Amino acid sequence: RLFKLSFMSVNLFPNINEVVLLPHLNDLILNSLKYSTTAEEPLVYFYLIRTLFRSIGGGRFENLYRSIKPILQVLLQSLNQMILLPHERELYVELCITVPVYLPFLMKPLVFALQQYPDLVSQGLRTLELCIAEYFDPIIEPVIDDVSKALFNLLQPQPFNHAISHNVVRILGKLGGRNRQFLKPPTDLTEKTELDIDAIADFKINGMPEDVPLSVTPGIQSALNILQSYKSDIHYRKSAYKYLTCVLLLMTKSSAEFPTNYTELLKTAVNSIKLERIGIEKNFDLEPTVNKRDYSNQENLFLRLLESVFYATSIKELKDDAMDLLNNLLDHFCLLQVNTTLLNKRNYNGTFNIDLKNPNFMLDSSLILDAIPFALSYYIPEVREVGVLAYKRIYEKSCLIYGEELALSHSFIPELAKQFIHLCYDETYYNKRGGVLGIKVLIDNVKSSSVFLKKYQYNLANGLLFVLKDTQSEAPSAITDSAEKLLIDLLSITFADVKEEDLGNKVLENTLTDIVCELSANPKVRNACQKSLHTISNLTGIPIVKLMDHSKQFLLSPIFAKPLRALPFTMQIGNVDAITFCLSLPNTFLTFNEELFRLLQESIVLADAEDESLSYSTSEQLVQLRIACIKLLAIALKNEEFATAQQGNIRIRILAVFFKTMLKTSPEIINTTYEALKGSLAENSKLPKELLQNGLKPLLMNLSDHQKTVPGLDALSKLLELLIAYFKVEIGRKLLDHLTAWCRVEVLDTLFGQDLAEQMPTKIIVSIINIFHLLPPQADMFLNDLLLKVMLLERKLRLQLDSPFRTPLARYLNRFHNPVTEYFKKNMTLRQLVLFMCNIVQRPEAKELAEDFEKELDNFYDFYISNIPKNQVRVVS
Amino acid sequence: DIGIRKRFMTILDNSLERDIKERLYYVIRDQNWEFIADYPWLNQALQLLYGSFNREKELSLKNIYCLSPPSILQEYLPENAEMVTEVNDLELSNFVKGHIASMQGLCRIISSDFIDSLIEIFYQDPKAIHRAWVTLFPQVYKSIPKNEKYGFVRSIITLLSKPYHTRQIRTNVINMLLDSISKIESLELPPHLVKYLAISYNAWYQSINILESIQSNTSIDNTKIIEANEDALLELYVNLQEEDMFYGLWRRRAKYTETNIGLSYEQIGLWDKAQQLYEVAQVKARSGALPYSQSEYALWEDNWIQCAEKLQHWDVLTELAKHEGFTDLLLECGWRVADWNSDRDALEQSVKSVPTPRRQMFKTFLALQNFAESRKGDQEVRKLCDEGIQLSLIKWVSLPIRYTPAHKWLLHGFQQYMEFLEATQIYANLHTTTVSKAQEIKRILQAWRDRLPNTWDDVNMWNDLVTWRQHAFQVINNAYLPLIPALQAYRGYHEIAWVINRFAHVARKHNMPDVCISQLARIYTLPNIEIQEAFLKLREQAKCHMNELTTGLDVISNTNLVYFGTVQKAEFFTLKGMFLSKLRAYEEANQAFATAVQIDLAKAWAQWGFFNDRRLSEEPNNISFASNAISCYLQAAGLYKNSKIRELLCRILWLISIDDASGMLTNAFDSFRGEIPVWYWITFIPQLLTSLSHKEANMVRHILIRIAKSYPQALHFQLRTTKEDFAVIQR
Amino acid sequence: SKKENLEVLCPHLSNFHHQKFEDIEIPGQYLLNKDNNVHFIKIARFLPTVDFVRGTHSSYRRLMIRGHDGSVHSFAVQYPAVRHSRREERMFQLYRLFNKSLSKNVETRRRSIQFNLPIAIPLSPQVRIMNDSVSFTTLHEIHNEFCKKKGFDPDDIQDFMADKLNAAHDDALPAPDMTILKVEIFNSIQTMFVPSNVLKDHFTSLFTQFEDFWLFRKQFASQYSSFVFMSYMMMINNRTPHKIHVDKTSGNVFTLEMPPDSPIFHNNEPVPFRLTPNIQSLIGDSALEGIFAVNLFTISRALIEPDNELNTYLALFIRDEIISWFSNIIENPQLREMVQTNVDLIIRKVAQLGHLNSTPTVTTQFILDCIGSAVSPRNLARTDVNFMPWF
Repeated sequence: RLFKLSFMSVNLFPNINEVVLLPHLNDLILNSLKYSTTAEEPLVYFYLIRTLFRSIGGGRFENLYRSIKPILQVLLQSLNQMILLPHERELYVELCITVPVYLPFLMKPLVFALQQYPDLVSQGLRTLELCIAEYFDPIIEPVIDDVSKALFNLLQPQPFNHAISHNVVRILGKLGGRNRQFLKPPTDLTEKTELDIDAIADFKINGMPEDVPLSVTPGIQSALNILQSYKSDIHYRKSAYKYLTCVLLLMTKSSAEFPTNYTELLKTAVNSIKLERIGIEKNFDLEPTVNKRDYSNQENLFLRLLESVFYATSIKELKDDAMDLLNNLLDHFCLLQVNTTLLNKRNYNGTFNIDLKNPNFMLDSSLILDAIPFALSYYIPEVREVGVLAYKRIYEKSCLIYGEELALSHSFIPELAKQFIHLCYDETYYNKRGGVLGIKVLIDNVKSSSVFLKKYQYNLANGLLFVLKDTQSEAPSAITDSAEKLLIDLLSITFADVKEEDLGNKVLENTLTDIVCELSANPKVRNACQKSLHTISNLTGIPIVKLMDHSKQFLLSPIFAKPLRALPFTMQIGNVDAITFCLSLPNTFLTFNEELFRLLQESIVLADAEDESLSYSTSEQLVQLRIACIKLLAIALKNEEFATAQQGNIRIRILAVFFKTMLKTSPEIINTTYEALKGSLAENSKLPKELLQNGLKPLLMNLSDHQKTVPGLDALSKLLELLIAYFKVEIGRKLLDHLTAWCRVEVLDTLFGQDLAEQMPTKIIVSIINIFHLLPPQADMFLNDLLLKVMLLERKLRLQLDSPFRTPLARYLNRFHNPVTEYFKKNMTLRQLVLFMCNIVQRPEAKELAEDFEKELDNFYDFYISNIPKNQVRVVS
Repeated sequence: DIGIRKRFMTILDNSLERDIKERLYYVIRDQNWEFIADYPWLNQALQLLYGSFNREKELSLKNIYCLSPPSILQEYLPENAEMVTEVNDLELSNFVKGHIASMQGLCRIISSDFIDSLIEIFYQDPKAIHRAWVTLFPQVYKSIPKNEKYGFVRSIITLLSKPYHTRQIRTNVINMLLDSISKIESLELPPHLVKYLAISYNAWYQSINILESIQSNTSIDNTKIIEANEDALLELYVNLQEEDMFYGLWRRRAKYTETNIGLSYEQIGLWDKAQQLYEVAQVKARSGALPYSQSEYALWEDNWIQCAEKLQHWDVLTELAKHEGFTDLLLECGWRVADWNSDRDALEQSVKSVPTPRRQMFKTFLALQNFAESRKGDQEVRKLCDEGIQLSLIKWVSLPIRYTPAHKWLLHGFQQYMEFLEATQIYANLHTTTVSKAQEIKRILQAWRDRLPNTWDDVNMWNDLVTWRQHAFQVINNAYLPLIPALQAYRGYHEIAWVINRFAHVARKHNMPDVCISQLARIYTLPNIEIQEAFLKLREQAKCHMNELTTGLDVISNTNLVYFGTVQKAEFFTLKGMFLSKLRAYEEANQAFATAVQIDLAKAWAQWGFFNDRRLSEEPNNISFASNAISCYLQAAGLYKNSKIRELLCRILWLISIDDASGMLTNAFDSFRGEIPVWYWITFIPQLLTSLSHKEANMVRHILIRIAKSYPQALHFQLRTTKEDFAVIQR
Repeated sequence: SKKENLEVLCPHLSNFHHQKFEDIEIPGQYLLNKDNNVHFIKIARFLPTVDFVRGTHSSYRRLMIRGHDGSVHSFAVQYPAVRHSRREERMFQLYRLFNKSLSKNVETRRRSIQFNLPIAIPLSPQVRIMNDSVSFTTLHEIHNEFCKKKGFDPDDIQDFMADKLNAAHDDALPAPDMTILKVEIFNSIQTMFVPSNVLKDHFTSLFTQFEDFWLFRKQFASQYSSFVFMSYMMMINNRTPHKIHVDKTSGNVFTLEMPPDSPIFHNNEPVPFRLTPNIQSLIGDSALEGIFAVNLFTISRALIEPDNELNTYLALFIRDEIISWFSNIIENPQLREMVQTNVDLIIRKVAQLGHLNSTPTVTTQFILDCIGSAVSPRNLARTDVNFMPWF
């Protein structure tokens, strides 16, 4: 509501600026989604964005969003499909509202929305209408079938809203030439699913000539519809259960006889399952038809008639009998599945292609087993929580009735495994997450008997492999977080026992080779790849030496086989970053990559202006590529003898590019480049050419005259960390008058009303005073010059109790502590300057200054008490 | 309230029999309450019918492709028999107790319990009930006695009659029963036209299934009943505007010979030929043919009306309408008459008299046309006249659910009603501002010049808008006509020529070109004699074009001007050459036709190529052939893109195929190397591979190089299938 | 089984599809001819749930593909076949090219003609990817399912049809050995084996609302119109219920597998076209007899109407098809002679269903009579039992 109150602001006085919002504006939503991607109840963060969108337009602030828009759009559309719940459809559908202009991508959900709610209907009605005196002619909009499907279904006269019709007419008749101009012969006949096709039961009545059969369960569509619906009467809900309670029961209740001499016979079958090579009878016998989709129709009933119940049990007020049935259902269905495994043992021990028996015409709980755990990848994660209790009570009863046999390994898992493997391969956000939680509860009761881990080795690794790879950025990272956590534990329990370079036979050899071949795609894929690599190398013996020796054979070719000027560098020099993740091992192909060096020289020497720079995503990748190139060039010089003596100082040419990185002027680039050149480069040599000079002197002329800015002053600041004697220390005192030149009182005249933070000279002045934090240590003239100019500004600012310079004071007294305490005792009279320190000393950066003044206090407590007869008014001061 | 609903119905439930055939009769007669606005208590009636259902608890059947056996497959693999005896692992024994005890408790199910369940389910379950009555209500008809069944069938048709009083009102109540009655396996003995009028009550198409079923169902009860059911369904398929059933059904229901022959002759659109065929059908219907029924007159009757309605001669149709016109006089009021009072008496007569919104549409129409004609007299009741659209909407939710072409008309008028009120302010402000504005009206005029229907839609429709357009264009003239002599549209509202020239292309298309003469005659007396309407009219007169061609030369000799563009006339000159070469006069025609394009600087140029190629088709000698082909493909290079230029290339490709090793024609092709064919030339490309493989790939190498250049990925996939096979067959 | 992990069965994602990129144009969505690829679709991400289904004659593997559009235009997979493909690719080109002109006319497009032959892309010289999606079945599936709705072994009919035929040779000595027996056997077929209206039966349970069966009536004429005009004008001869796939939600008809100058489908060895009676019993007695003739007549008139458009287009296909047939030998005039000789032959055969000249026949008689002639149970019994015409 604060933000909602904040939202109404520039609406309420549009003379009060949107320029107030304008810089924080386009920053906000992009971070908001970024935080929404990061959040742990993000629909809230989504809920703000609508409202913040919900009051704009007619105050011309279009041009700000003109970079931002497709990022929002493409993600929203991808979210829009992914929503898959309820309001988030409509909310994302309401988020289709935007400020005007273009894009058919917006046109895709419109018809999805223009009947997705009554609610939206007025809005998008304006949209296509306004989309229909200008270049609004060439509309090829072929979802026009479904657009026709909604729009004619929209028009309904009754008491419907008299305007709601009145738009719809003005819509439809506006294009009569386009009315049926692509209307189609109807192409959804679309009927007779087995959500419909019930059967009959031989009922009875008190007038009847015979046991007149009555068709049970026509209500299934509505019986599904009523129960899952929120607003049910509890009686109505209970009946929706109770009607379904007879129903899927009766799908096998008539077949639910309790066999008497089968418990020994299944124990005999347990001995017969303990037997193997159990050959079958001599049959080349017959077989009827199937048309097993009609059986799957009957299955998809019992699929849905079951998956309803788990999706009903987790709902409140009726879980009690539900789980009891569900326990009893598992009590029946698993036992029949064991008989079905024995039936699958009768349906086993085939030899070679001759014949078999294959009896027909029954049903079994195999798909019924296969369904509901694969249906645990749903919404309402209490149903996902009961899905944990499934595979628990499954593997409970699995070891209860067959133990830890390989026949017991045959009995339950591979059904649940391969589906969970295939579900891991699947392509929905909500579908994929249900596998991953399933993988964990699997991993508890499977690591004991890890022959399935021997079975699923290159399998389940490859399942993890795409899982981080393929899943899109719509998801919150918690699935990707739950990914690597089980996965490191997976590569743990895999590589927990074999720890030599000796047990390297087949499966882990194939698995690690994919892990090596994965190392090249997404940075989040790239990042935990090395983390899984350098840790798996760290334990179990064979380090990144041995493992990336196999990768050294694997990465000797594509480091030059898919060449540069193509093969996009982020993954590509990510492989060199993987070779930089192999550079901590001794052998990383640690010389002879002059093809990799010289092309990357041209990759950085590709100019950021008047060049391939006219074509936010291209900006982000050119940020990413230049950062990757600046890292890989710097690591190449930093690599052991790879470019330290190769061509002499390749680092200095990389420092020339690092100087060009300083002119590249991106702070996020400059922070990486400064910290790489500080924390990973060490060169102390000479570059006295104009390359140092045309960076050095024009940047100060850029700040003093061209006012350029916050990166530009920070470039020469980081140069002052780097280039020792960036000479003429008085140029900063000349910059100080130049800072005074840029801080004439016209900005103070501009300061009448406006926020001083928004004062870009004050934004310049903060950066200017940030620079003299690390001036050469003759900051004695700094004590004379700036402090007066700060106070003379501050009274001209009419400011108190809060400074722009809270840090530049804090660094300067830290660095200059001797003239600090000197001038402090030397300025022992005046209160205003004293308070300026008294605030700044409260600021905690300089800490030795405080104890120094704590020493000087008892000196000054005398010295002012000495100074007691001085003025009798300033004495009171 | 759940208890209040249940107990009040229970009081009705216990105070009843358990005798279904009585109770169904007690349902079918012995309460016939309306409860009309919501629902039936067919819910409660099925419960009342379940009052006679036994409260049993067995309820089984064997057809779900039933489940696993308890012990059969546990006794079907008999090899390795342990069969242990008092040596049970307790995990086997404890589990075997529980699920059998779980089998002992859980399977408790009754039929009356589910009957209780589905009832409260049906408390909020509409579509289940539509499933529900179709389930039970046929099976109740089994246990019924034959005599009372005939009485119940009367009682059911009487039960069809009693909500035929109750106006219950796309949600099915009757239709709920009706389709539940439709699959009752032919137990509806008279109700042929009874269903026919019942069809427009609500939900057409569920009924029409029952009707076409009886016409196949073999019953001789009357051949009249065979004829009657034939009549009623012949209405309903025509009632839903479905054409091919109607001209389909009667042509397979014919008696007279021209009746069969005319029916096909009309439905294809050969409307003039049907009229004479119906005429001799009528003269023979002045008959000795005794058994003629009301079809053969009335089918012949409105056929005369439709033939009158179609082309022209509306005055003679008004002469036909004089002693006639149930509303054809009001359709003759649709013929152009701006006499306000005479229509007003007609309108008030017409407004006195579920179809005909066109009544209320016309009632608005002249009243709108009058209100602005009193120049800025009114517009407010025209906004009240938008309520006519509000009634007009009630149609488009009555009968269909899909887009049955009932819509295809009902949209076309729903287009107009807005176009009227669109014009209304557009009229009044024009009356205001004339009392700049030439441009502002040129917006809404070009807009209504734009919003024009589909070019193959319906001849009646495209006429009816062309009518309503010019009537506004009259008032458009009628404001412009005094004001320019009042001052002294720079010169001439030439607007309706666009409605004229368009209908001309439509008339040549929809194939009755007599009205194309009738429209072109009306074009004569007009202002705006300057070049712009002249360039439209020469485009109109060429669209208006042996005896007809020599009159075109007679049109060439003295008519409008020779100051205008000669390319249009040279197109007529080469078409006169195309008429001249139609008489096989090749050389005089083509040289004029080559000169006609040479003055023009192209559809004639391709046609003159095509004529010279038709001359090449007649002349297998290459001399005419290579002369035509380089000219024609270059004329095809002159031909427009985004057309059937592809087939023009295709014959040219066939002609390049048809070269049969002539020689030197490709040098003519390479010199006349043409601009971009590629995206149009993209479809014949796999063929273009094989001939370039076969022979003479000179310009074909010139063609395909640029082709793969700007078309990757379509060149790629097939040729990767192809060229890898090609050299492997070559080697 | 029916499905397995497709691209997961590849480690391609880290060696070659570690260069998965470039988001290629939708496969063959330039073949459905238009001007230029304005907004032609781009394939984005292969679905992983591949399906492999096996029909009565063959097997098919299926591959969904949800693209940058985002809807599964699931092209299916055909294992390598023979130069019939190089023929059938050429033919499917040809009948496409007229279909836009079929839309160009008035009453065809006002009644929705739309010839509708599907797309199919070969990618290797080996492998052929047809654009076959789910839920489009063919009749022999139903025809066996009809027999297997019962216990009726269709071979047991085929043996019994063969049984009485050799029994005709034995007891007495008739001269119309085929004719009396096929009159007897088709009756005996309609006695004990497949009667008609099985086709009416199965498809009536197929939709759920009868207006959709009434819809399913309306389409199933309109496609099966075009099979006839495809049959006669190509002079196709072999039609079998495992060669006409029908669209069980839309209603189209997908038909695969389709001197005297080596007449390779030039003359037709039995006279009529396909009008099978169980299919006729589902055809809807009035309305298909109402529509389909009116359909083919409209097809007859409008397509033949414009200037040489049949001809120059047939100049493409026929001059090709003969050069294929003679290679199955060439000549510079004799081909062009046999071109124009056959070109006149088909165009006159096109005009055989042409018109009535001055005396008004009610229909196109050669349509109207052959409507009876294909309906005629003699000429229907006259052909072989290959086409399962007992059904």
